[PDB]
Amino acid sequence: MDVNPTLLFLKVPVQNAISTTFPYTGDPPYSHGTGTGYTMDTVNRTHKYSEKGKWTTNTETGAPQLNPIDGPLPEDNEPSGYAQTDCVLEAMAFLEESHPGIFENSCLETMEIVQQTRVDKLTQGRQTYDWTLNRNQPAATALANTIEVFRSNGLTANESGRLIDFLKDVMDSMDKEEMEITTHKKKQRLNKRSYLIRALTLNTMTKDAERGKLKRRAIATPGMQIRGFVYFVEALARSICEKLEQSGLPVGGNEKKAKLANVVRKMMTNSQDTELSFTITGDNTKWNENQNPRMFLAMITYITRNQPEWFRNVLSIAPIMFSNKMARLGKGYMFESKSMKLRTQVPAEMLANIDLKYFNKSTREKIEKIRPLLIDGTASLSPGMMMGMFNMLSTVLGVSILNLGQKKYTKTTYWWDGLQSSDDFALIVNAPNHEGIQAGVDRFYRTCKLVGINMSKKKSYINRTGTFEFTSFFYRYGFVANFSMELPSFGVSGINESADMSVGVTVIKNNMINNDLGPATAQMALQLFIKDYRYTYRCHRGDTQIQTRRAFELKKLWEQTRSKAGLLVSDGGPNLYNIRNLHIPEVCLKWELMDEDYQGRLCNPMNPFVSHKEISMEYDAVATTHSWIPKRNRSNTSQRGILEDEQMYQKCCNLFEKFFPSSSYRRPVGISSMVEAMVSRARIDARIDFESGRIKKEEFAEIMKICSTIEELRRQK
Amino acid sequence: MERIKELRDLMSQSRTREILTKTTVDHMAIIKKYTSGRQEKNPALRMKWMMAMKYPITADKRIMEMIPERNEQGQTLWSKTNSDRVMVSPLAVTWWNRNGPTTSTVHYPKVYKTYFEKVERLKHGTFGPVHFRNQVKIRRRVDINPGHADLSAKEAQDVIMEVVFPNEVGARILTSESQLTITKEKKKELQDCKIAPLMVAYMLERELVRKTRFLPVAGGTSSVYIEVLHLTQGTCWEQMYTPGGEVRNDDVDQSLIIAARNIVRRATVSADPLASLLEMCHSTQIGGVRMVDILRQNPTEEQAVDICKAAMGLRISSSFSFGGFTFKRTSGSSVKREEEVLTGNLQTLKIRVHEGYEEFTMVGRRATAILRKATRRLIQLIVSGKDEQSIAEAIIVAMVFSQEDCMIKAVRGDLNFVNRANQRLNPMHQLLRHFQKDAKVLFQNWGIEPIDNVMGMIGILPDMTPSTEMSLRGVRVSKMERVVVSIDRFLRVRDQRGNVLLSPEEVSETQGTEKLTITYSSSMMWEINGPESVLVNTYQWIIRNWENVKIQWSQDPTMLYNKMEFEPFQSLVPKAARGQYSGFVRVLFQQMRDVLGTFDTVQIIKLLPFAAAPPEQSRMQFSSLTVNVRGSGMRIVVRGNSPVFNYNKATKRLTVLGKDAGALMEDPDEGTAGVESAVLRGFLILGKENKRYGPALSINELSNLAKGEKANVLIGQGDVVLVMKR
Amino acid sequence: GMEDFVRQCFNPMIVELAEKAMKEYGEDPKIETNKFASICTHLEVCFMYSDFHFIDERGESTIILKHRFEIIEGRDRTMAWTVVNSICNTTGVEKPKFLPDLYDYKENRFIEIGVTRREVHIYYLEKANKIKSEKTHIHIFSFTGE
RNA sequence: AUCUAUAAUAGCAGAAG
RNA sequence: UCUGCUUCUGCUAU
RNA sequence: AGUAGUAACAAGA
Ligand SMILES: *O[C@H]1[C@@H](O)[C@H](n2cnc3c(N)ncnc32)O[C@@H]1COP(=O)(O)OP(=O)(O)OP(=O)(O)OC[C@H]1O[C@@H](n2c[n+](C)c3c(=O)[nH]c(N)nc32)[C@H](O)[C@@H]1O
Ligand SMILES: Nc1ccn([C@@H]2O[C@H](COP(=O)(O)CP(=O)(O)OP(=O)(O)O)[C@@H](O)[C@H]2O)c(=O)n1
Ligand SMILES: [Mg+2]
Ligand SMILES: [Mg+2]
Repeated sequence: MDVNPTLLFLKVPVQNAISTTFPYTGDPPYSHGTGTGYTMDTVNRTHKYSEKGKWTTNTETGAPQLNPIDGPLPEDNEPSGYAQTDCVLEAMAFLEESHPGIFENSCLETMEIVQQTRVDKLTQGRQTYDWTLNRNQPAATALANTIEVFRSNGLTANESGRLIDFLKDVMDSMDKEEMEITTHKKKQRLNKRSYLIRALTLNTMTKDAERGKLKRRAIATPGMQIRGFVYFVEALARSICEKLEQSGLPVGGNEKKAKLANVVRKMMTNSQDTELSFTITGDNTKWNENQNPRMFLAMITYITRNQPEWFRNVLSIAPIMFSNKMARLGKGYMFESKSMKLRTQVPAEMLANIDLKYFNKSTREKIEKIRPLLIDGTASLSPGMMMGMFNMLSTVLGVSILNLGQKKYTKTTYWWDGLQSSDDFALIVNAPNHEGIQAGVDRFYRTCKLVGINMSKKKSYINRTGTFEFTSFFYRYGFVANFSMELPSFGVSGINESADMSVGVTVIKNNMINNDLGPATAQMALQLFIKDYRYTYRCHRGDTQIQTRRAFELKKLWEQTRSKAGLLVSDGGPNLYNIRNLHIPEVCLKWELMDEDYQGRLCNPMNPFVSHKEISMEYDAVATTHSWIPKRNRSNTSQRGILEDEQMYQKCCNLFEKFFPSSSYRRPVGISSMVEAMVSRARIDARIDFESGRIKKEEFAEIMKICSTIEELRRQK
Repeated sequence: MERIKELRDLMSQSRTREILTKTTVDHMAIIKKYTSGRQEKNPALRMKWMMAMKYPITADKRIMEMIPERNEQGQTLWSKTNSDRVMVSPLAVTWWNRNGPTTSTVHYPKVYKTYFEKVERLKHGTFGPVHFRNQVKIRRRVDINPGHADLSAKEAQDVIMEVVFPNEVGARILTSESQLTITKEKKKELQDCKIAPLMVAYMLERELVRKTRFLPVAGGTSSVYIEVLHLTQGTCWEQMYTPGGEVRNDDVDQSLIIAARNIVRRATVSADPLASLLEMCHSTQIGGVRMVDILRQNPTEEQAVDICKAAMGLRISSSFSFGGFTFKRTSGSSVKREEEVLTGNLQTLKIRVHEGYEEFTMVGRRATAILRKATRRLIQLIVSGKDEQSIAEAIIVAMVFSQEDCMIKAVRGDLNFVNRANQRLNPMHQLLRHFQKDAKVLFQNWGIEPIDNVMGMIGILPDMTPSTEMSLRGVRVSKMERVVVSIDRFLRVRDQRGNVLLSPEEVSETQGTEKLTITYSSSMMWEINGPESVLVNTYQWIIRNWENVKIQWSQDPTMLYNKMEFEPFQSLVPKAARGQYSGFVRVLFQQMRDVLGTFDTVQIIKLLPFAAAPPEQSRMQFSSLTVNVRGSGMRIVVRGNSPVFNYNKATKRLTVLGKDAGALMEDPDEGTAGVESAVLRGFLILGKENKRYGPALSINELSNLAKGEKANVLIGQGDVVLVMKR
Repeated sequence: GMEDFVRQCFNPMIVELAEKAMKEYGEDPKIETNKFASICTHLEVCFMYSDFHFIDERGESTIILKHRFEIIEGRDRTMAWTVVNSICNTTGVEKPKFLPDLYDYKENRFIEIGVTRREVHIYYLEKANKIKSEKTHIHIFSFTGE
C-alpha cells in the first residue's frame, strides 16, 4: 500500500480537514540578499499597468509622473490602472445615497480625532524611514530626529503636542530654502529639491517569513512626514468602514466571523425562493499597484463635502503626497568575481550611472526600464498605493462597488451583495436563471474594471451559495475551525520563566475555546509545552537524572523541601496543570502547597532579580524571582553616538518620574519644558507640605532656594 | 529635597541642561521611547540561544551583597561585567529560592486577589456528568473580567486614578456615590502600603475594571462561567459544572427570565400547557439550583416568570420592567403586532407595537408616574418625581414607551440599530439609550399645550422649567403588592375577581441567552434550548429513529404527527402559519403514500416536524416554510436543499445550520424514476421542461388547471420542471 | 501692528507666558494678535494682583515668606490642574469646575479674574452664571476704571 | 439590555490581508 | 545601508 | 564543496 494523505478528502470534506493543507510546522521562507530587484520589478509592473496614461514632469521634484486616470477603457482582461473619476464619484454618491449620513457622521468623528490626537501617536509605528539619516530607524527615534531637525530649522509648532501642529510644521518645512542636518558635528545642508525627495520617499525592504508564496516581494515604509496624514486618512476611512455591513474591517477574530456569518445569513434570507444564488470566492490581482492616489483624493473630496476647509485640506494631504511619492531602491546588488575570488557591494544610488555589462538579462532589462525614473537613488512611483497603505479607503471603494449591486442600481432581475476586506471579497449574486448570474458577474467585473479593481480570474471561483472562503476563513454552511494557523503560537516564548508558563498555558486554553482544540489533544499539548519549557529553562523535575549546570541547585532545593507539589516547575517541581485549572496562574495554583520558607523566599519583598523603585528606601517587590530580566546583547558601526544621548534621556526621564508619580502609568501632557514642570511641582509640593505640616521653616527655605537657583540657571546657562 | 538637589546637579552640566530646557513634557514620552541599536526580533530563538550560556540574566549590582559568587560546588552564580548591571546565571535564582532570606510577609496574595478568587471558585466547584450532544456555540460578547458591579470601565479608571494618584486627576471629578464609596474604602485600605503605586493601580484595575471579549459560547455567559469555558463546553460534549462562590442575584434573575420564557413558549404548543409547564419547571436547574426553589424565593417581575409562579400556586406581581422603571398595568388590554417605522435618521425598522388602550403605574426609585396610553399615543402622563433629573428620566421613559411617531422621528445622529457583529438590537432599548444621553430634539418635537392649572399641579416645558401656563403635550408634574391568582389549562392567569391578568401572548418573543448555565433533565435535554439547537436536535432525533419513524409514517401517521418530539420545533414556527403548514405537509405525505414509486426519505424527514400542528385547510402552495430563528424567518425550501436544511447526496450526511445531523442509509424503495410527489399540493413532478406544453407559469398560478393536464412550472430555486394535475 | 505693541508693552516673561499659552492650543501670536494682547493683559493683571502679598508666621496678610496668592494662570493645563488638585486635597476646599486664575491661602478660595473691554455688569454676570458655583471669587476689571 | 466605544497607557508575540 | 501598513487576539509592566 | 534559490551565506572588523 502506498500512503496518500490527500485521499482522506474522499470521505472527509476539504473544509472539515482544511488544517491538513496548512504546512505550518516547517520554517517559513526568508529573503537572503537585497530587495532592489523586487522594488524595481514592482515599479515596472505599476508603470506597465498604467502605461497608456499621461506622462508629466513634476515642477517641484523633477520626477516623471504617470497619470492613468480617465485613460482609455481597457480592451483586454489584463490588470488595468485606468480608473475613471466619474465612476468613482458615482460609486461614492450611491454609497452615500444608500446609507444617508454616513460621510457626515464619519467626518464629525474624524474632526474630533484630528483635533485631539497627539504627536506621540506616531511613535506607535515599527521600523520607519528616517530622512535625517536616510535609513530605517525605530519610529520614536525617527520622530525625535525629525523634531530636533525641525526645531534647529526654526519649525516649532509641534511644541503644541498636537499631531495637526506637527503636520503644519511638515507643511512649512516643505517650503524652506535649505534644511540643516546636524550629525555627530558634521553640518550638512539639503536644498529644496533634495529635502523634498527625501520627504516623499518610502524605503523599500523585502517581506520576510511569509507563508503561501513561492516568490518574495517588496514592502514599503514611509517617513514621518507621511505617517500623520496617512493616520488621519485611515481614521476617516475606519469611521466609514465601521458603518458598513459589507466591510470585513476593522472587525477581526470572533467578532469578524460573527459579522460575516450574520451578514451572509441575512443575504441568503433576502434572496427569494425562486431565485438562483451563487457565491464567488474572489481575490483581486495587483491591488496596491492599481489603487491610484488620485482616486483616493477624489473619494476624500466627495466624502468631505460641506466640511470646514481646514479639515478637507488636512485629509487631502496624504493622497497628494502619495501621488508624488518616491520609492527608494534599497541596498543595491552584490557582485562576485570567481577568478579573483572577491565580492563587492554596489549601492542602489549608482544604478543609473553604472555599466549594464555586470548584470544578467532580467536585471539589465529592469534597470533599462526603470532608469528614466531614477533621482537621488529613488524611483518615481506616481501610480499605486505601495503595499497596504490605505487598507480602509480601498475597502471603502470595494464596498461601494458591492453597494452598486442592489436592484435599484442594476435595474435588472439580477443583483449582488457580499463582503469586502481590502482586496479579498465574497460576492453573492442572485438571478432567476444561470444567464442572469453570468450577466451579474460580468457587470460586477466590468464595474470593478471601471474603478481600477481587477478581479483575479485564476484565484477566484464560483459555486452555489453555501460554501466559500474569505480572508482564510473557510465557510461550509458556517465557519470551520482551522487549528494549523495558530500552531506557531505554541511553545516557549522567551520572556522569562513566569511569563513563558503563563503564555503556554493560556495559549492552550484559548485554543480549546476558539480553535476546537479537543481535551485529549489539550492534555498532550500541555505535556509537550512542559517538556519544551523544562528543556529550555534547565528546570527538570528535582528527582530526575538529566545533567545540567542548574541540576545541583535543583536537587538541593528538592531534597530540602517537605511539600514537593508546591515547588514551581521552574524550581524543579511537578506539573499540576490539567484542563480544570488552565485559567489559574502557577504561583496561585500551588500557593497552598508551598513550604513557608520556600514561599517566603520565592516571593521575597527584596527580590534582587527585579527592579526596585525608590519612595535609600524602596518599595517592596511583589513578583517572584522567576521574573528576571534576560541580558540583551546590543554590541560594530559608527552609530554609537546615540548611546549617550539615550542614557541622558533615561536619566532625565527617571528624574521626571521622581517629580511626577503617575507619568509612567498614564502619558503626561504639557507644553512646558521638563525643568519648568519639575520646578513648579517641587514648589507647589513644598508649599502644601509646609502648610499641611511635613516640613519646617528651614527645609522649605532650602527647597525654594534650590528652585530659584535652578530657575536662574535655566534662564542663565 | 533629594530630587531637587538631583535636578540641580543635572542642570549644572551643559548637555543635560539643554535636554531639560529644550524638551517639553509632551516630547518627553518620545525621548523616553527613544531607543538605539538593532532593536530585537524572534525572542524565542534568542532564549533557546542564551540559556546554554553561562550568564543569561542581567541584575542590579546590589546582588553582590545578596548572592555569593560561588556555591558549594564552585559553580559561579554571578560575574562582574565591565556600570551597575551584572550578568547572572539561573543557578543564582535557584540558590536564592533555596537559601535566600525568607519572610512571613509576602504581597502576592493581596496584589493578585482575583487569581486566588479563581482558585477558590475552582476548589469549591461541583462537577456533574458529561453529556455528549450536538453542540451549538454562538459567538457573542461576554465578560472576561466582571469588574465592580456598580462602576463602569470609565468610572473604575476614574476611581483608580483618584485613589492611587490623587493630585494627578486633572479636571476630572468623581460624580457617582458608588465611585465615592469605593474610593473611600480603597484609600482607607491602602494607607501605609509598601507596594509601588503602578502595581497598586494594576491590582485595582484587576479588581474593578470590567473587560469584555467576543467568544464562541455555549451555556452561561456570566464571567464565572466564561473563566471555565474551556472546561465546561466542548465541540461535542457539555461538562456539568457549578462554580464555588456566591452567585450574583442579577445573573440569577436574568437566567430565570430566560428559562421561564423558553419554558412558556414551548408549553404553549402542548395539548396540556399547564402540566407540560409544571414538568419543565420541575426538571430545570439554573446555575445548579433547582428552578422551583428559585421561583419560591425570587422577587423578579416578568410576564413568563409570573406565569411560572402562578402555575405552582405562588403570589405574582403582575408587573414588568422597562427603562429601569417597574410598570404595573391597572386597566386595559393590548395585543402585539409588528410595525415597520422610519426613524429620524432614515433607518427603517420593525417594532412590536401594542394595540389597545391601557393604564400603568410606573414606579422608579427617584420617580413615580401614572401613564395612560393608546396604540402609539401618549394620552396622559402624571409624573411625581423628586428631582428634575429624575422627572426628566421618567418623562423620557414614558415618551419611548408610548411608541409615538414624534419620538421615532426625533432620532438624530449616528444611532445604530445593529450590533458591531451585525446582530439585531432591541429597538426600544436603542431609543432609550439614545434619548438618555440627550433628549433635546425629542422635547422640542414633542409639542406643547396650555394648562388649566388644576389641582395645584404645574406643568413642565421642554427647557425643564416649571410653567403654570403651558406644558408638554400630555405631561403634568405633581408634588409627592403580590396578589393571589389562578391559572387554567391554557396558562391564562385570572385574578380573584375573574379578569385575565396575564397570558402567554404577553411573554416577550426575544430569544435571549442565559447568564448562568441552564440544565434540563428529560428525554430530550434540548427541549428548552435555543432555536438552532432545537432545529438540529429535532432533525437528529428524526433520522436517528428513522426505522420506527419510517414504519410508523405509513401505518399510523396520526400517531407519528402527535409525538412530543416535534413540539419544541413547533414553537419556532410562526403561530398563524402552523395549521396551514401542517395541512400542506400532510396532504403532501398523503399524496406520497398513494403514488407508488415516489418515496423520498429526505422529503419526509424535511417536512415531518411541520406536520405536528392541527392541520388547517388551504389552497396555497408553499415553496418554503418559515421557522423563527433569533428574530429572523429562516425558510426551509420544500424542494431541494436550502441554507437551513441541506442533504448532501454524496456523503449522505444531512446538515442543519452547518451542524452535522447524521447519515441516511440506502432505502431500497427509493424513487429513482425522477418523479416527485411531496413538493406541490395536488401535482406530480414528472421531470424537466417540455416546451410542448407552453411557457413556464408561477407556483401560485396552478390553481385553475384540470385533472389529467401537464404544464411547465418555475417551481424551485430557478428550476423549470414539468408537473401534471392529479 | 498689535503684535509689535504687545512685544514692547509688556515684560519678556509675561510675553513668553502668553506665547506658551497660545502655542498650547494651536494659535499663532503673529496671526491672532488681539487674543495675544488679551492674554498678555490677563497675565499682567494676575501677576500684579498676586505679587507683593505675603502671609507672615502668625497668619495674617502683610504687604512687603509664605506667599499670599498661588498663581494658577500662565501655567500649562496639566500643571495648573495639578496645583488646583493639590490645594484641594490639602486645604479641603471645593474643586472648581473650571480652571481658576488664583488661589487665596488666607481666604482659602479660588479667584476667577476677568479683564473686560465692555461693561463690567454684562461680563461679570455672564461669567458668574457660567461658573454657577457660589464659592469661586469673581473679580472683574475694565479699562475704564470700573 | 448595551458594551471596538456613551471608550483611548505602552511594549512584545501569533494570525490575516 | 535589512520584519512595512492595517485589523484582531494573547501575555507582560522601565 | 555545501546550504540555498531570482540573492545571498560560505565570517567581519
Ligand atoms: O435582559 C433582558 C431581560 O431579561 C431584562 N429584564 C427583564 N425584566 C427584568 C426584571 N424584571 N428585572 C431585571 N431584569 C429584567 O431586561 C432585558 C429585556 O429583555 P429583551 O428581550 O431585551 O426586551 P423585552 O422583550 O423584555 O422587551 P422590552 O423592550 O425590554 O420591554 C419590556 C416589557 O415592556 C413591555 N412593553 C413595552 N411597551 C412599549 C409596551 C406597551 O406599550 N404596552 C404594554 N402592555 N407593554 C409594553 C414589553 O412588551 C415587555 O413586557
Ligand atoms: N503582507 C501583506 C500582504 C498583503 N498586504 C495587502 O494586501 C494586498 C493583497 O495581498 P496578497 O498577498 O493577497 C497579493 P498576491 O495574492 O500575493 O498576488 P497578486 O497581487 O498578484 O494577486 C496587498 O496588495 C497589500 O495591499 C499587505 O499590505 N501586506
Ligand atoms: Mg479571496
Ligand atoms: Mg491573494
